[PDB]
Amino acid sequence: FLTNELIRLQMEKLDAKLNHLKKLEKFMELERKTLERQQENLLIQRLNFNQNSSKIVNVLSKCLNLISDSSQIDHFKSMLSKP
Amino acid sequence: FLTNELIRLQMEKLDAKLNHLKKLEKFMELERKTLERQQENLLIQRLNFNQNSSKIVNVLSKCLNLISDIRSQIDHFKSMLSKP
Amino acid sequence: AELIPELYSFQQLVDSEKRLDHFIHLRNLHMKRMVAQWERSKLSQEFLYPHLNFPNVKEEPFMSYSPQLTAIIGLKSGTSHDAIFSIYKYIHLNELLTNDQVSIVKLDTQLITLLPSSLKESSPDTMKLTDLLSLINSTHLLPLLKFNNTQRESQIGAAELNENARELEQIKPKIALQDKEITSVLSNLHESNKRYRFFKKISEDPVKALNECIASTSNALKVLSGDEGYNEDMVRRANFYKENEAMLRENIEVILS
Amino acid sequence: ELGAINLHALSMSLQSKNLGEINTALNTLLVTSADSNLKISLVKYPELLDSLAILGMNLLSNLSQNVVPYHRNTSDYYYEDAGSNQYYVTQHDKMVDKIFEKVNNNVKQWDLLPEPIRFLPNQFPLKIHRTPYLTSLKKIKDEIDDPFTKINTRGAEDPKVLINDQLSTISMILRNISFSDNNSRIMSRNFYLKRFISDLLWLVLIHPENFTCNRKILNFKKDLVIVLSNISHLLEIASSIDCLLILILVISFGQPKESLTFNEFQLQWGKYQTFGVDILAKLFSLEKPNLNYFKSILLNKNHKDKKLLRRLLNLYNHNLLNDVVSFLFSAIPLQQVLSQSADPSLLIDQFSPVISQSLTSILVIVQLPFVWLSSEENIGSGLLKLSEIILNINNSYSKVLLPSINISCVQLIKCLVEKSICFENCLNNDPEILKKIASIPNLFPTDLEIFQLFTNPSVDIQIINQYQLLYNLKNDILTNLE
Repeated sequence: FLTNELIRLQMEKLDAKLNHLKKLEKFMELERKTLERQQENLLIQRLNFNQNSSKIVNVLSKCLNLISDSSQIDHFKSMLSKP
Repeated sequence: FLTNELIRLQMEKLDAKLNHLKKLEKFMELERKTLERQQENLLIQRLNFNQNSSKIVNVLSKCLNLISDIRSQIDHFKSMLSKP
Repeated sequence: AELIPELYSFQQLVDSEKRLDHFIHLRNLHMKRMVAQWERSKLSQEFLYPHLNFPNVKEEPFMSYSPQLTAIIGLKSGTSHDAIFSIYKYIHLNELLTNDQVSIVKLDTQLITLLPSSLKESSPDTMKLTDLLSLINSTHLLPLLKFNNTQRESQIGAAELNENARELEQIKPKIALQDKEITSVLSNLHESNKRYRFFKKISEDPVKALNECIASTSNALKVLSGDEGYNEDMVRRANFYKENEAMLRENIEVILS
Repeated sequence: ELGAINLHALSMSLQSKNLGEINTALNTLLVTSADSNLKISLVKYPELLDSLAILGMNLLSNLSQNVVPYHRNTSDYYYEDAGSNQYYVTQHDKMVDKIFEKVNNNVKQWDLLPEPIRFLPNQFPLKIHRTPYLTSLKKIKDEIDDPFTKINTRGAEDPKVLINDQLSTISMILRNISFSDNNSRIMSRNFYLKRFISDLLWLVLIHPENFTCNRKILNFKKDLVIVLSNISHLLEIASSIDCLLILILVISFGQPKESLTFNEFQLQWGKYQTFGVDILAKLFSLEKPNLNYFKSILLNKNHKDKKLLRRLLNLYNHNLLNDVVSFLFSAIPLQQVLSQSADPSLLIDQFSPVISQSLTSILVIVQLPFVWLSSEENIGSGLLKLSEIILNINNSYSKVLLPSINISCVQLIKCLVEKSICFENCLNNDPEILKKIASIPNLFPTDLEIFQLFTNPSVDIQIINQYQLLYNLKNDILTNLE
């Protein structure tokens, strides 16, 4: 009886081991590539919004001048409705 | 007693395999959760900022309408300056 | 069925390591669900990859927009797909839609100024956004090295997914062989169990065990052949003084007989 | 086979003697088996069903009482005489007899037809028999050949097996009768049949040992759940006990091993685990303020009956209906989403929707001291991928697809929000829950998918709203997280 059970254990060991190899290789690969994609997306959208905000501030300066001759989006719209 | 040696070794291997299993499991899981949270974070970030772009666009459109009495941005700005 | 993968219910659980290899099998099922959902996870992560066109930071596809467009999104170039998703969300946020088809959206100068030449001004509509998609896919998208980058995109994860599937299939048949061995050793375990049960029962008090096994063997002999209701009761006294349904059944008989 | 014409065998069956019972029962069983042209119509049938249930009740009763019928030394078991009477006596003159009696020397209650069902003194509830389909191998081990099979594969050399197989055959023929219109004849009005079902249940699960072959127990469970499948109307008279019984019956299947307690069934062996949820939907749709309400009391954690009920719940040890949830979560996934195509799905798909229906229905019944959450690295939810599958199918059986995907989405949102608000009301857990909720790969269809969806099919308006509100709650959770 106990002999046979030990054999079963050996089989389960084989199973688990092969599964472990699968796990390690596959999933480390997937997580690495996903992390890379994520960080790319992150930094690219960061700089995107940077360009945006800069443009917005420029427009702010312009419309400020124009209204005077008649975030800060708060004060912008404030002066806007004021005029 | 060689038998008992074998038995203890089987037990220990069982424990070690279980521990390795569950550790690697939770490890993958938490990595996945991290990646996810950060992914949806990036998503909503993009959403909000496109919203802001469109918002200030509508704002400057209102302003252009007020003038009654990016390329198009600076264009309308120069037009308003000329009108002034 | 359930027999095929296992039989472990109770065996007296002598040296009860059966719980432990049980747990092992359980965690195998755990890993099975794990790998399954992982394949699905990689599928899903892929899903977006063929449909994204944002990467610009590290022929050239970013086509410039129209003055109307740079008035709309404030962005100058890129792909039509990004612009159309943008205006999609624009309709969503301004909620100019209508839901009685739904693609009918209440037109606005913020939009109709995209096509003012056809005297769309004659009719600010609530019309199919699809009509606009058809309109703004070439009407305002116009113009006025890094080839290697086309490599590093969606295809990557697809290929590695294929590799993983291939190596999983590679390992599968070994697993099948191990399962065959499992079935074998299980059946052997089962027989040996039967034998042990038999033998210990003999150990108990061989008189009764012998009598019973003998009678059962005889009964098996008979049932594997023609069957007779009673081997005995030529000893009339017993089954007739100690039984009376004979009377009633008889009564039933004689009425017809 | 052949011969075997008449229906009125009921008469002989109604008779109380072993002989007639055998003669009929066996025959009529063989009859109802045959279906090539053989069916049991309904004209003045009902008497059949009555007789049947009466027989089963009495037999199972005195079995539980461990006493053989059909053979005593009493007979024609009441008065026998030809006394002083022509037609009308026992008036005033009867007292003269007393006078006569006092000088020569020089009212009742009647029981009802069947016996009581529960409260039976010997039968007192002790937890046994809450074991899964595993027992099949037990069955094997039981049916295994061995010098001590004790499977008298022959007739009744002792009456115990006789009663056993009697009840077995009765159950079988009852099953076979139950495959047509005339389900209405069986429809919850053969109060006899229902009494039979009840007490039979109360035995098979609370079974002090009188049943020989475990395989008989399997047969009973099996054809019982089948005949249940052919009911789609009221049940549960003296309900509570019966309701818990039926729940344990359906829970019989599926492999057990907090978290989900049930390994999803690898769908290539069984077909009864089907019938289980089939009934737990059909015989549970009646929102009449009884059945639903009985299970609602089963949320909790003559009059002696009530004592019984809790008596079993603590004798099933927190909560328990989570087990029902886990059970419901079987047979759907992990095989069709792991196949090579979506066409072989459609078959078991036909089967699928009633399950989700049952689930969301019971989630109307959970809106008090608990700890419940059921998305914890236990299932995830391929429901999204499944929905995508059926969607791609749509734009590439029938009549069930759209409702299935719709209710899948509704299920998702409702379970999400109910979990959240529940552990809000308790507030026994950190806001990490949100983060926890925000940490599912199987969740929240990507907004790009929403967008591209919003265009192509244009034939899924309601479904579009489903996904719409879903994404809405998603974005809400994202925002208010911070």
